[PDB]
Amino acid sequence: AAFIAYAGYFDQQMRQNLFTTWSHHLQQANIQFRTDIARTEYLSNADERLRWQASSLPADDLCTENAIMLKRFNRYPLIIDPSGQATEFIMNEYKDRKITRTSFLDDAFRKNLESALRFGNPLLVQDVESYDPVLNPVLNREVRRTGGRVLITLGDQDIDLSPSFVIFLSTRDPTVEFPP
Amino acid sequence: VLLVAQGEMALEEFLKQIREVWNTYELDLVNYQNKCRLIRGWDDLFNKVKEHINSVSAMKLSPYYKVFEEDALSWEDKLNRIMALFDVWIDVQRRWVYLEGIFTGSADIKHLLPVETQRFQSISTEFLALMKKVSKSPLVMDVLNIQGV
Amino acid sequence: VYAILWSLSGDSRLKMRAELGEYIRRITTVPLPTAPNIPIIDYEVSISGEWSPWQAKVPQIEVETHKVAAPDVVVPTLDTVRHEALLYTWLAEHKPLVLCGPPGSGKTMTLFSALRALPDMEVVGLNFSSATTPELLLKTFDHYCEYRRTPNGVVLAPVQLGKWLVLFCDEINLPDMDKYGTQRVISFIRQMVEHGGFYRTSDQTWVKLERIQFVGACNPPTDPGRKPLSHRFLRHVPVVYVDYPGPASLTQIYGTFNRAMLRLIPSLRTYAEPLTAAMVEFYTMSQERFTQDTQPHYIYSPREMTRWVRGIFEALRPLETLPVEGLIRIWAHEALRLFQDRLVEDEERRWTDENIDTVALKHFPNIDREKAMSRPILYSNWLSKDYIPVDQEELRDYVKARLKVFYEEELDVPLVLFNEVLDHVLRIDRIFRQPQGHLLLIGVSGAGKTTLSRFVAWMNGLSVYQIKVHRKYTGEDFDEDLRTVLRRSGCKNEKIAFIMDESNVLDSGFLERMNTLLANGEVPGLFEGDEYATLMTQCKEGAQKEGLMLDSHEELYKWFTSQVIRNLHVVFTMNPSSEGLKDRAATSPALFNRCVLNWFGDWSTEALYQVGKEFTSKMDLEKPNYIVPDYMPVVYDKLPQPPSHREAIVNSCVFVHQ
Amino acid sequence: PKEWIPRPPEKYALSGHRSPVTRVIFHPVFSVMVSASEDATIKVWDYETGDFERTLKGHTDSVQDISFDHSGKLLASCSADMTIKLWDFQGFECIRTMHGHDHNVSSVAIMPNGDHIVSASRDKTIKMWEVQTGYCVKTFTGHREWVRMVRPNQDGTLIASCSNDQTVRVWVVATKECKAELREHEHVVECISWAPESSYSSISEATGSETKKSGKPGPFLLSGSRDKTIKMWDVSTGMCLMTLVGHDNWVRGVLFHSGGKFILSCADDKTLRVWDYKNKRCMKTLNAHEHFVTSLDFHKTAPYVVTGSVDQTVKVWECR
Ligand SMILES: Nc1ncnc2c1ncn2[C@@H]1O[C@H](COP(=O)(O)OP(=O)(O)OP(=O)(O)O)[C@@H](O)[C@H]1O
Ligand SMILES: Nc1ncnc2c1ncn2[C@@H]1O[C@H](COP(=O)(O)OP(=O)(O)O)[C@@H](O)[C@H]1O
Repeated sequence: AAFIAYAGYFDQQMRQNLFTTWSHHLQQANIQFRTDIARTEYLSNADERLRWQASSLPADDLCTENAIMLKRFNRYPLIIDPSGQATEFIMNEYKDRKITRTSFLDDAFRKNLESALRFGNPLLVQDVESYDPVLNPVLNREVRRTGGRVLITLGDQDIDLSPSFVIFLSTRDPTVEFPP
Repeated sequence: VLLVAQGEMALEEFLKQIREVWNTYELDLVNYQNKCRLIRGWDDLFNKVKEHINSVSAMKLSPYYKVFEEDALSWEDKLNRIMALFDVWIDVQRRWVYLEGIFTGSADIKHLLPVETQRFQSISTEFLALMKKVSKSPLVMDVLNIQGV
Repeated sequence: VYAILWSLSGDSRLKMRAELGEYIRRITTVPLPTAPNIPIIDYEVSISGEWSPWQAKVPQIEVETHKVAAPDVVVPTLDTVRHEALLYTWLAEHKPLVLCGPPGSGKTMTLFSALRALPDMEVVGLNFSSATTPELLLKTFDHYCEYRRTPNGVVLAPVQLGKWLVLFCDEINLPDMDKYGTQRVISFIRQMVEHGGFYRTSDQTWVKLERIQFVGACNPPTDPGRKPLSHRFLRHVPVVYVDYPGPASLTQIYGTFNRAMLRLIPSLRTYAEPLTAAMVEFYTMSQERFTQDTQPHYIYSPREMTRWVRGIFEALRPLETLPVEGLIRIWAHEALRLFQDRLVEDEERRWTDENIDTVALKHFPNIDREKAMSRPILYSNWLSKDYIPVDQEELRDYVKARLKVFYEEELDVPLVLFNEVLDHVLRIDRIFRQPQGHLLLIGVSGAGKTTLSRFVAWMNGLSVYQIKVHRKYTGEDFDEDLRTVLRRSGCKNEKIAFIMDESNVLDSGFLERMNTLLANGEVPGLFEGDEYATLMTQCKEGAQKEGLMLDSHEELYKWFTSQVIRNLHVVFTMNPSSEGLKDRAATSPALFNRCVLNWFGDWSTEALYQVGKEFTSKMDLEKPNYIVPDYMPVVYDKLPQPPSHREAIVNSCVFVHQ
Repeated sequence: PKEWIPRPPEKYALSGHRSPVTRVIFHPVFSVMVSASEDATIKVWDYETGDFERTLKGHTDSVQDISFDHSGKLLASCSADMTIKLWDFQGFECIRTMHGHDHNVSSVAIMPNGDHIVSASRDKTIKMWEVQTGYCVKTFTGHREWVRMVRPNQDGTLIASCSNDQTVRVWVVATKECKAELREHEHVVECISWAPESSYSSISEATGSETKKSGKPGPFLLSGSRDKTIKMWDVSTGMCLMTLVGHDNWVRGVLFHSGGKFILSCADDKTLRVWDYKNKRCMKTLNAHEHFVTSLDFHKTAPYVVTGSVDQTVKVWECR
């Protein structure tokens, strides 16, 4: 869990250094844990590995590590990939709920949000280097229910609940400074 | 059946919100040299019509949209008719304002082009009558309810 | 000699004033006062030829307890009487003025007092905005004067005969320049003062002012929001340097304030002078210790001391009887909440706590430390009506009960409570309870911002309201949103919360208008038109509801802005001092002084321990076969000994975050 | 009799509940007392001996309201699950349940005439209901926030309602609406009373009103705020003359005595204090329990009072 939620941004060397620091000091704290940990094999299975390899994805230690990171996310991620196949994967998988699109200069913001979450759909944004401010409250996934009408604070309009919703974000420039 | 009930409630809220927007939509009026009332917020009206049409078209693809299919079809037809009427009327207002500005500051234009001047005067009288009718009933539904509009 | 001093060092610092005075003494032949350890500026030229110090002219007044914290008439001190005299000398010749100095010195209050003490001059207070125009002055001239015709020419004169109408300029430097480095309003002022008139727009006819003057005041141009004034305008106006009052002025003024404050309790009148001495030496040592180089919000002014006096008086007003221990406990609480709440470093907070302890022991003898105060100094009006200290355990229990109520009321999200979050909640509560106190909560992302403020706003009856911004976001639409906000605040008499993040400050095109809103309530040039007419009719309808007859336009507008400044509360949330990308970069020190800064910081080790222990307690990870190590690497100094498996696990999680 | 004010301490304590108490009611026929709990349960206990008899559960959410009929043969209840349950006290069993609400119901009670039952919820909508049919026939709205408490007056032609928008509206129950507005309070309103039995003479004599033929000038009621203060509206425009201060926390309710001569109020300060309004001071302050008090109700015919707490403890004080 510490690796999944924490070491998603550091490179391989610093990530392994952090893991070895955690393991050594947790051993110093006298807590029972395995020594020969294979976290990638431990967090997934062969059928999903072959499914990933059949799908458009590379195959080495770091790529399968980030692949098992993508499978069990809790917050919606920001993938930094020169290839950019997460949009292909999400249109392959979640096409059953009529996914929609929203960006900066869309002439509908509150109307678009209320209609989209009203009849029910997932979302996906293209050209994610310029971030979408629509994604803030649904990114939070906060709940304010009025007795069957789920509403969040974005726009003067009201919304509903959609169960199928996955956000995949992209970044082509390897050297950018996102807002805090 | 909780998901089906939630979807039906969402569709009912969609229909209620669309009907409320149609009922509360009104045509803004702006004074034009104390002669008529040009429609204001044309870009806002066009954007609202496009947003409503896109929302209805995208909402006519869900699995639980068959409960209010007739209401959705009627709303889509009304939205399409209103959008076409607004698209015609925006061009009508722009061309009428252009013709009025062209023929107002020129006094010898009537002598140079008498048939064109008479046609422009007739079109201006028709536009003034239409503007008076729109000012009498500023509601969007009342304006669209005029026969032959 | 006196006027040469006040003309050649009249806008200079104190050390350079002393240097110019000693240079004048070196080169002069005029006799000068013989006292060596005093500057010449501290002396006065009376009607008689001989010198006489200003110290023999200052009174020692005693003000009522009704007006002890908001002295609209200022306490007459040496600087006050000196600047009053020079304002009189430069006002009797109709020359315009400008008073410059660091914020908090008292320039505007002394200017009001000195310019209102005489009945000849009528006062029209006016504030300059960034987007100000000469049309504002034209409107003021239309309202307060009239156009009369003489054979010599058109003359603008006040309606009140025999009264010299003085126009006020609260910020003569704040109007922004154009692309060509001029300010239109100050060029208009220069035209008036240099030609004796101007040209009317409607008639294109030359006019001539009869009984109009101008007076301005501003901050140094080195301030981020201030510009170098034009030399053509500056050729007329003299400049006066209003420095910070200094130790003698602070002791005199706030000894008078404490003498007028402590009249409620009759058995503590002997401690007023020790209290004055203790506060003034604590204030000056904190000012010497902390400067603006480490952080740009480390400004210390006597406005802090007046807020201190107001807080002490507000705490002591309901209480019938207090001991010296309770009095100095309230003093320490106000010192904490006005000084060490804004610090960034835990070392600095420890230094200030040790400073408070040292001040108390040095200037409050034969008083016990423990009975004098404790370490958890918390005051709240929730558990009890009276503003008496509440202890940590019962405070946490009451806040937990209110939080359980709040879970199913507005927001269903779990929260974990501890010492720092309780302190922050009480600080936020006291800032909302204080009228016009605008809160400015900054810290690391997360850490409870826009959650504690939302909770306190819900529990105090305020209606929360967030702000969203978009593309093609017209100033007209932002003014419409502000129309609804201002209507809800004033016309409907509903308190609102001005919650906004740094992401809503992407455009500086509306940043200046919330700056003027924080400055003086209302923002000029907003609502004009038929919407203006409808909102004034709504305002007069609300006036009928609240029970006053106001059919007059500008008085109705004044009542509206008074209601708004009464019931508008502001909370800012933004990251620490690393955001130089925006227009402010270093945000305005005037805005910092008007607001109050709370440093949230990051969660501490015990905070992480408790928020981890509370959340992990749902699962079962207890190991009865646990072995206690002979040397456990521990980061939480209050870990139970011997630690359990749950304690070891949460200590490991805290160490992972570290 | 008429001066039998409550006195400390309680003669009986009950700890058979598992959640906090919400409302306290009684019966007009027999000497049986009922209450509401936050765990979809109702507690029934006796006051002469202090022995519990039975419990009436069946709700789906926390019960937040309870009503008593003047005839003593009817009862009402409310819950956060948008359901109102009516039961018979003779058999201690439920009779019928009527839905219709859309949000969490705060309070619900039957009118003095018994023809229609008012309602209150977080959706700011009052829904009426029928007894024989069970279908909604009338409704009202207008509140800008959740309705706190609504109770009709003695005449039955006026109802006083308050919300969380710092505005309490008094409207005619029969046909009219929005008779007057009382927005002088600065905090959220929690509870308010309508009128006592022998209150007109007290208002005419003690308060600033006319003598003899006063003409019953509007409802004179206290409370309506939670910022440790109260506001009173007299007539027409609602002038403020009487303010009740002394509560250490938000107010919870207000009632009167059997003779209408003593004023008793409850709040969240974990203390039940009875203050004589003639002397404008507290007459006796007592600690109800170690936890915050949610509701209280003093018996009219019996010389005793009841109080509730969130610590699953109920105390019955003795009045002499
Ligand atoms: N001699 C004095 N007597 C009384 N109060 C004083 C004196 N000197 C300073 N003060 C106080 O110090 C503060 C001075 O702050 P400051 O001059 O910045 O504020 P201002 O007069 O409201 O306007 P501005 O911020 O434009 O200068 C005021 O709160 C004032 O009451
Ligand atoms: N003292 C606290 N204890 C537990 N959780 C907290 C605390 N303060 C904040 N949180 C959590 O932080 C989450 C996000 O709020 P936060 O990130 O602080 O807002 P902001 O991003 O404006 O700072 C909330 O869901 C809340 O549960």
